[PDB]
Amino acid sequence: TRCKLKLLRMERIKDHLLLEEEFVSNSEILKPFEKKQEEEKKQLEEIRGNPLSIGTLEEIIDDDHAIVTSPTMPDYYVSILSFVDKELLEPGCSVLLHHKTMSIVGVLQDDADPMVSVMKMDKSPTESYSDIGGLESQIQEIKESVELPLTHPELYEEMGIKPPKGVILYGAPGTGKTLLAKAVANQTSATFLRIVGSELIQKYLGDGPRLCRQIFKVAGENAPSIVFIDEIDAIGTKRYDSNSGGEREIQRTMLELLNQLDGFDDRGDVKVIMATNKIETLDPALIRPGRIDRKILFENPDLSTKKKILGIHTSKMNLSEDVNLETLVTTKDDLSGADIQAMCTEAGLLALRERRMQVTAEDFKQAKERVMKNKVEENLEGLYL
Amino acid sequence: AAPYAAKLKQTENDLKDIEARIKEKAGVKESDTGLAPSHLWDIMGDRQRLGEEHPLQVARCTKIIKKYVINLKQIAKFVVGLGERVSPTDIEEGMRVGVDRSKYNIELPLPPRIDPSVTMMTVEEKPDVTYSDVGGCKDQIEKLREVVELPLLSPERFATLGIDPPKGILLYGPPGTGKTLCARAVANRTDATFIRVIGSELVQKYVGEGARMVRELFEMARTKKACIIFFDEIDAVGGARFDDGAGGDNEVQRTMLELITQLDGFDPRGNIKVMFATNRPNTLDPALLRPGRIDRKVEFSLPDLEGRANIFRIHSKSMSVERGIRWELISRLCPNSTGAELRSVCTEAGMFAIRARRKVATEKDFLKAVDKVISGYKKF
Amino acid sequence: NDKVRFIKDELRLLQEPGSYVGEVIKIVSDKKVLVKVQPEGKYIVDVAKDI
Ligand SMILES: Nc1ncnc2c1ncn2[C@@H]1O[C@H](COP(=O)(O)OP(=O)(O)OP(=O)(O)O)[C@@H](O)[C@H]1O
Ligand SMILES: [Mg+2]
Ligand SMILES: [Mg+2]
Repeated sequence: TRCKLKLLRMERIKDHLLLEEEFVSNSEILKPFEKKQEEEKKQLEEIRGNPLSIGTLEEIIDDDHAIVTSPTMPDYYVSILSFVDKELLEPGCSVLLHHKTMSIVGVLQDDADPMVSVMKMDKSPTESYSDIGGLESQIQEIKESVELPLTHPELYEEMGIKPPKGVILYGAPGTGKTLLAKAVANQTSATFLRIVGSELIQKYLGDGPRLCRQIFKVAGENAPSIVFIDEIDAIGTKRYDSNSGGEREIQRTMLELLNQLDGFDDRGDVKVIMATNKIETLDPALIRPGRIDRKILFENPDLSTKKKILGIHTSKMNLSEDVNLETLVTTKDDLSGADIQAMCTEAGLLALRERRMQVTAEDFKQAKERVMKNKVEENLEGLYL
Repeated sequence: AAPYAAKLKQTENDLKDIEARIKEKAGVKESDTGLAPSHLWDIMGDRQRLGEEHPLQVARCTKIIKKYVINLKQIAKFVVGLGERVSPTDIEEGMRVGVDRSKYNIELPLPPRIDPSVTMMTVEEKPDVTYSDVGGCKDQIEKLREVVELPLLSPERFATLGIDPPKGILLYGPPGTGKTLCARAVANRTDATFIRVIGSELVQKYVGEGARMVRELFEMARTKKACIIFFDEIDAVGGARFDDGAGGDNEVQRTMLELITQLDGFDPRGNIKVMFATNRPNTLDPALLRPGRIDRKVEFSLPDLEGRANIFRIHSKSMSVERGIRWELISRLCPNSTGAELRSVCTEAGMFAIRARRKVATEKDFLKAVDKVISGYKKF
Repeated sequence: NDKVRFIKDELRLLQEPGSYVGEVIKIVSDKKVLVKVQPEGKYIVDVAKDI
């Protein structure tokens, strides 16, 4: 509350100050155009008529010629002319070629594709750590694999043990698995890549395997990293059937990722967060520990856990201090943390029908009936016989 | 309450404008690679740009008729001739040619095909691993020495017995058996070249493009002497047929077929060993499994108790351990399983000790790590 | 007068051969943007003065 206000005051004088500084600083009159810049500039316009049709450098022959494939089915045996060093260019690089005559005018690309930008989602994690009402014990298993080598390399180095490779998150939805994922992400401040596995299920020829390779390249470039392959099972054990053109694709994608997860050796610097509902009643495709190490089963919320979650929610409510908190959680059997979240939302909705702006003392005892009854129907547990 | 609501509302606008101001910062300054003295290069470069000898359109001889019949890659055929002077003996079926944009004459013969260059990126040279620190005392480790080393080191004995030299080994085992690990170790020790092919990567298809790559790579090998060609994960693509499906597919039968025929019948080889990595022999087409392709098959056998104490020790050395720690006792409690399972147990024992705030892992830690892994596998 | 002008203007627009449609993949500081021109391959091309 107050802690948040203190911060607002500082954030609004930082932005203001920066913005004003920036005019001058960027230039607006500074206008570097002295001999070093002028050189670059003059040359660049002359040489480069535009548009410039990109290539891929297939091989070099030492005689300042290269062999490139252009987007046209005819390839072109080109001169290297001007700019980019011969050494700096290594085969497999994507390159700028001049449209009048194809010559290597430089590189600025590095095999830039839109696919990498899409995946790249470092962007502000919605979760900070321990905003969540989850239990200390569950998060301090994910943290142990992922955080702990980055914060304290001293202990791992001294022991001599390798840093762990991967974790698997599985529950039980409504244990806030993806909340957990973005709690971890905030702390590390690592490049947080995300890709969903259904984008790798397509009828399109061979595209799945191409995508799989991209992922390892991306993580390594932007290391240290966490790669969230979310619904890993979409590619794997989970299905899209084979009487739909799937007798080609699904096999090739599953194998491909599998082969790169082992690799010639575990990378040991790319953390993974693998999501899947549970691989207990599903087939396992996440191929043995040492490449996925510690595997994390989140408990179904017990009575003490939901107390902590419940405390967040009751703060905004007024007239729930007279209501005894303890008795609402007990009376309900042990159930999802999602069901306490559902209850809070329903509770407010319900107060409005009574016509009271925020919950009445009565409204809260009533709220429990509607949510418990709905949820037990949705999910029925074996009846004791 | 209310006068402090409006403090939030102000905050939000600011943060958004700063982010757009990044574009303005980057500015308009353009500068390209070629520092120190490669911008003085550019001055030479200018006059030669206006000059003409580049590009050359690339085409490929498809027949030499004593002029030449060239076929371009857009698919269009021409009769052409020699340019400055291009010897007849240089131009061969499959040989690329450099021809002019529109005056259509050969300047330089160019080395055949652009497809080796693409696939030579995948190829990795003689990997190195030390055979001594290869876990287990496996029987499998020994039969690899017979296949690979002994024909290369002493081809004489094989001639004398009047057996054929062993050249094919099929590796299969559960994941974490160490198929990749042992192949790298015998590549190193025997001092023979190595060719990495990954069959899972084949996707370039036009009905039989995958078949072109495979013929070229295997042929690359023959040219090479004392070499290994390791086709990795041929479980699918050049592995299983997808004919079985309702609509089905046969781009995989093309790739599969080509490989079978290169192996089957006469065809020279320059001491080419054939290593095949399949997770399961079941997935592998039976055509390949049954003999006259790969000579030998070994079913990997999970490490012995002596071999399992042995892998654990390798790990325990890397670790900081208790003095008098009973490696053998830990191993016995542990299932008969891969070298992998054992790698994991040492990983978690390390971590629980760190959590508990110890720098030396106790015997007790590894009792905990074991209990963890058994349960995992079981529950699934 | 304006109608005679109008019919003429309609005439002059239509002439234009080509005319496409790309998407800005990323932006660089060189007074350029990399565009994957959609019917074609890729082109890294300078900006017009207007935008
Ligand atoms: N002999 C061994 N000694 C110690 N650890 C071993 C041994 N063999 C394999 N491992 C361990 O198992 C894991 C994978 O080994 P490796 O990469 O060779 O697997 P593979 O059987 O070839 O599998 P894939 O099916 O993924 O191709 C590693 O964690 C490695 O340390
Ligand atoms: Mg979720
Ligand atoms: Mg392997």
